Amino acid sequence: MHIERLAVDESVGRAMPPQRFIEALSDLGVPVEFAGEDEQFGPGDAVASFGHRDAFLDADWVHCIRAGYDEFPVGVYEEAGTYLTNSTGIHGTTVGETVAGYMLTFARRLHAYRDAQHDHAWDLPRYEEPFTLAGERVCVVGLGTLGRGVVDRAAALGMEVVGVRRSGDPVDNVSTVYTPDRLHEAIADARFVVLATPLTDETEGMVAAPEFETMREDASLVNVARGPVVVESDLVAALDSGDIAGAALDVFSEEPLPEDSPLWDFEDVLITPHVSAATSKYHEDVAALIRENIEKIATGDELTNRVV
Amino acid sequence: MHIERLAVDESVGRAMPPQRFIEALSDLGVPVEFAGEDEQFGPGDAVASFGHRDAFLDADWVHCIRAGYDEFPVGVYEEAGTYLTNSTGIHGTTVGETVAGYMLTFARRLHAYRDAQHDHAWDLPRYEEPFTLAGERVCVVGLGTLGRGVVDRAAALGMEVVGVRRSGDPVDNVSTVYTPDRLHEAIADARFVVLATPLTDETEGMVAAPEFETMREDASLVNVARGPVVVESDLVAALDSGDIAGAALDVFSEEPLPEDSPLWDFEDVLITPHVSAATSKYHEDVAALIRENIEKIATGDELTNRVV
Ligand SMILES: [Mg+2]
Ligand SMILES: [Mg+2]
Ligand SMILES: [Mg+2]
Ligand SMILES: [Mg+2]
Ligand SMILES: [Mg+2]
Ligand code: NA
Ligand code: NA
Repeated sequence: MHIERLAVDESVGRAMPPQRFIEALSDLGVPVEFAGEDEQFGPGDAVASFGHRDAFLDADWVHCIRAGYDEFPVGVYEEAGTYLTNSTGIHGTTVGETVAGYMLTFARRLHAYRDAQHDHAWDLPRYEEPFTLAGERVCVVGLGTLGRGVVDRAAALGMEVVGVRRSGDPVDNVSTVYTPDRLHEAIADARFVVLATPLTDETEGMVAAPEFETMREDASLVNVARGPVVVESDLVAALDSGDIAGAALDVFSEEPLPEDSPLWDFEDVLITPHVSAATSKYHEDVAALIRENIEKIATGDELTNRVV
Repeated sequence: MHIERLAVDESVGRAMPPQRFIEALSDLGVPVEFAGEDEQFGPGDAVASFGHRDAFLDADWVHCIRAGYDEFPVGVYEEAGTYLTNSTGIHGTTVGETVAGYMLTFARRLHAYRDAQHDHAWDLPRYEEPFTLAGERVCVVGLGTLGRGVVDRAAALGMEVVGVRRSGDPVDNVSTVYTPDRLHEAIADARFVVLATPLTDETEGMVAAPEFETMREDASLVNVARGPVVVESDLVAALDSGDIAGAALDVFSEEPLPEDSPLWDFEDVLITPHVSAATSKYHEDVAALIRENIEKIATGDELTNRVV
C-alpha cells in the first residue's frame, strides 16, 4: 500500500477545527485536502474522519479520529481490504488530569469556595471538611488507557491506588487489582471510586443502589466512562440519602443533562459537560497517530490501533 | 530538663478542636491536660498554644501551633529561660495539593463548569481553552518547605518546574533555580507563577505592574504566601487589561477580603479564604511535632523549629 493523498473529512469539525488539523498534517509527505461530502476515493487514498461513510471503502485506509468506531461497519471494512484505525489510547492525560482535579476539588473544597465567590462571601469551611489526597484510597474501575491515566496521576499525588479489571492481572502503580466479581470488595474502603471502563453489555448498570450501599458514606463516585455504567436514579437516591457524600460526573444517561435533573443541585456533585478529554491540542494528538502510521506503511510495519 | 506535664491553651481552639488535639497527644509519655486562659505553670511544664501569654513564662517550653511567630515577644522568652518553637515545615502537603488543584482547575476549566452548574447550563468551553498541565511551565517563587510541596506535585503531574530562591542552589524536582534578581527571567515563560515565600522587607510588593507586564498574557498568578507580596491594585489592573489571564488567591492585603473588591468578580480568579493549609488532621500534624521535641528534650538534642 502506497499513500498518495490524505483526505480530511468534514466530520472532524465535530471534534476540532479542520483547518488547524490540516496545518498539523502539513508535514506528512503527502497532499492533505479538505474532503466534501460528494467525494469518490481511489487507491492511494487515506481518509481521516470522525464518522462513517460508504464512499470510504474505495480508499486504501481510514483513520477514525475517535477512540470509538461503533459508527463503523468492521465486517464491510474487512470485505473491501480497507484498513481501519482509531484514536484509542491518546486520552489518558486529559482524563487523568480532569479526575485528579475533581479529587483535589473535593479534598481542598475548591467548589464550595467557588460558590462563595459568587456571593462575595468569606465562608470558612468546618474543621472536618478539608483533607488531603495523600494516603487516601482510590478505586479505578477499568484499567485500559483511560484508567491508567487516572492511576498515574493518583499515584503521583501519593494516593493508595486499587482497581478493577477483567483479567485481574497487575498494572503499574496499582497496589491491588480485583476481578469484576470482587467489585464490592474493591470499592468498600475507597475515598473515591472512578469509573473508566467501556460501556458494554457486561458493564451497563454495574453501579447501582447496592454499590452505593457498599461504598463509604464519605466517598465520592467519579464517572468518566459513560452515563449508563451507573443507574442514574439510584445515584440520585444514594446522594439524597447520604449513602455516598458526592460525585463528579462528566457523562450522563441523556446528554445534554436535562435542566430538571436533580444532579445539578447537589453542592457535592460536580457536573461537567462531557469534556474530561477536551484538549486545545486534540489536532496534534490525532495528527501524531496519522504520522506514525504513514511512516509505518512506508517501511511495511503493521499499523498502531488497527481494527481491521 | 525533665518534663512533668503538658498543657493546651484555650485559643488553640481558634485553629482546631482541643479535644481532638488532646486525643492525639495521648501516647506521649507525660500527662496531658487542658489549660484555662489564666493558669500558672511550674518547672517541668509544657504549654501548646496559638498566641502569646505571660502566665506561660513560668513554664519550661512553649510550642506555637502556627507556622508564624510574628505575634510572639521574642526577647522576653530569652529572659525567663522559656523555650519557643513553631509549626513550620508541616504545610507542604496541604498547600501543594491546593496549588495543584488551582492549576488543574484552570487547565481543565472546572471553575467555569461549576459556574454553569449554578445555571443548569451545558456550556462547552471553546476549543482553544482546555489544556493539560503535563509539559507546561510553573515557576515557584520561594523554595522552602511550602514551595517544595508545590514543586513535588507539579513535577509528579509532569510539569516543567523552575523556581526562585536566595542561594540559587539546586532543589529537588526543579529544572532551573534562579536568584531573586532574575525574577523576570524566571516568570517570563511560566504558565503559572506561584508565590510561596515569607513576607519580609525584601519580598513585600515584589510582584507588581512590571512583573505582570513581563508575565505571559495566558499565565496565571497563584498566591499562597501573603497578600502584600503582591501589590493588589496592580493585580486588579493587570487582570482588567489582560496583562495576565487569571489568578488563584488564598491571601489578600486585607482579610477578610472586603465585599467590594473587584477580585471577586473575575471569572478566571479563584478566591479562597486563607485555607490552602486547612486540614481536618491539623491536630495530628502538630501532635507529631510535640512528640518529636519532648523526646529531643529528654536526650539533650537540639529542638526542631526552635526560635528562642
Ligand atoms: Mg496471564
Ligand atoms: Mg452489582
Ligand atoms: Mg441551583
Ligand atoms: Mg520589580
Ligand atoms: Mg459578583
Ligand atoms: Na454507602
Ligand atoms: Na503580561
